[PDB]
Amino acid sequence: TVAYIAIGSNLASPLEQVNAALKALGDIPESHILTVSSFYRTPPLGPQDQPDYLNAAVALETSLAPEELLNHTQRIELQQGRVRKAERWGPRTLALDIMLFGNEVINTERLTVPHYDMKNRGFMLWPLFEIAPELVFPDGEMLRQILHTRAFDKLNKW
Ligand SMILES: [Cl-]
Repeated sequence: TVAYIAIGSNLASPLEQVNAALKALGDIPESHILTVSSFYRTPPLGPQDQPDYLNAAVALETSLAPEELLNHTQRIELQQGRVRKAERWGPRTLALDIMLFGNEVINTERLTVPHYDMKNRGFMLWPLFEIAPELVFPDGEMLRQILHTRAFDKLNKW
């Protein structure tokens, strides 16, 4: 099954973090990376005196069950990133999100796929569109139609 995974880092110096994350994704058993999007840049949320986000999408071929893949993305998040000590409930430094898992729809305590908000997020949709322009969501909606109708601004490359 092809899983699509979003990578997002908010480190002031995110490159090695993202490259290490890609290495780790490629080390996941029963899986291999099919392709990786370009690296994109998005602005911080709220105050602008914060670091930009580095965003990318990864297509991963896997024979793991969705929850098993989640185990690995969670592990990689723990091993390669951290919480902010002042805002521990907040976002981690490295985020790996399973955007799509084949054509599967999943709604469990641990896992919701497709990612619940991805259709509203250009920073997820554009890198995905670079590596899977013909993608159709499980509900039948076309990625091309979402980007076109909703008129997202494009993202700058990292
Ligand atoms: Cl869907």
